[PDB]
Amino acid sequence: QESVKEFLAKAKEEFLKKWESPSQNTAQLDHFDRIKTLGTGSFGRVMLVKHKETGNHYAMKILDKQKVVKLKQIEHTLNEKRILQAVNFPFLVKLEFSFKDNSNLYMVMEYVPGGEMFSHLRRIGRFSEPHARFYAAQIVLTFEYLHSLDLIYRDLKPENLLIDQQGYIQVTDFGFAKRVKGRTWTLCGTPEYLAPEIILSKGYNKAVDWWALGVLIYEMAAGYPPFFADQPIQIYEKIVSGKVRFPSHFSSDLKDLLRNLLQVDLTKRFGNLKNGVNDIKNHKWFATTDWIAIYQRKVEAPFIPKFKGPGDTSNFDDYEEEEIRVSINEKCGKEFTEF
Ligand SMILES: CNC(=O)[C@@H](c1ccc(Cl)cc1)N1CCC[C@H]1C(=O)O
Ligand SMILES: CNC(=O)[C@@H](c1ccc(Cl)cc1)N1CCC[C@H]1C(=O)O
Repeated sequence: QESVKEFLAKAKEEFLKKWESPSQNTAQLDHFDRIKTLGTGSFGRVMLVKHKETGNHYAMKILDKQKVVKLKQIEHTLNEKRILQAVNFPFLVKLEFSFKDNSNLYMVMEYVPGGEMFSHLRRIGRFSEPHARFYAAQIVLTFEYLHSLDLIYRDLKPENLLIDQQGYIQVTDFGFAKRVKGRTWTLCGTPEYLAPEIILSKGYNKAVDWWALGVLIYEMAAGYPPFFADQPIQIYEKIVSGKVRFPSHFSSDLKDLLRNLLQVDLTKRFGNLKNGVNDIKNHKWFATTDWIAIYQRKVEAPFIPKFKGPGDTSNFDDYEEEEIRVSINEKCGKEFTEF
């Protein structure tokens, strides 16, 4: 519909203006109080912080420049920040400030206190199909938006989907997102969610996101991912076979959608055909979905996370609390000039 085409054209105009002229250096570390570590990774951490003047809470991603360099994530970290400062969509966590210092890169994101979908899914076991569908619809729209901007997300998994105060998803972690007009080649993503063409070291495209949506929908509705095995090599063999077994409790419509998203041949995969995202949005499994009402956040969510306020960390887990040290000398200044 022309209304959708015009919405996406405007979205792309607005993205490109920020993409071409990225914001930089919009806060500094001593404007915030450190509260709690919300998560950790190979080269950084996410910390709940409070802005000392406004009292607002944020999730501050802190990346150690020297570890970014050593783990070959320079371009990925520059992609992440340049993309996040340029996008704007209801189901993406917003980047509020970014800056760097002698030791670290900082991305100060809105704080979503409801926690990761991962925790909620593991606690309940599996989501009903309507509940999985409510979240899936948000991802479909988010990927429609991102792909229209030539962006591939490349890290869809339940840990990266935060549940907000209204029960809606906010996607976090753009560490593997990239602007790609054709193909790209980097091996990245978590094993259970990788498309076959990534495992096989091919040049791949936005169809890997639609594969990962199939994995996410399966895992939401089953409670476990479709290619589960004990070690990555075994997961990869299952993925490239694409042999999927569906629980008998799945509806026929869900199984049909998943066979088309978990299509090993990327040239036959839903989301990657002539009709693009509309093969997904028009599939029978989504027949009850009001796409506009989802976008406008007018659908009552399947559940509302329990939390006490914008500073509550009870839905995140506990980590050893380590210093945020800032060296007296600048590290890796050249590599991160554009950040
Ligand atoms: C203001 N909203 C729209 O123009 C779109 C929309 C929203 C987001 C995206 Cl990424 C694409 C399209 N509405 C209108 C009709 C279809 C429906 C939809 O959400 O599919
Ligand atoms: C995006 N938010 C997070 O917290 C991320 C994270 C942590 C550190 C960094 Cl540098 C980047 C990303 N992790 C990784 C998977 C689960 C989660 C955690 O540990 O809770």
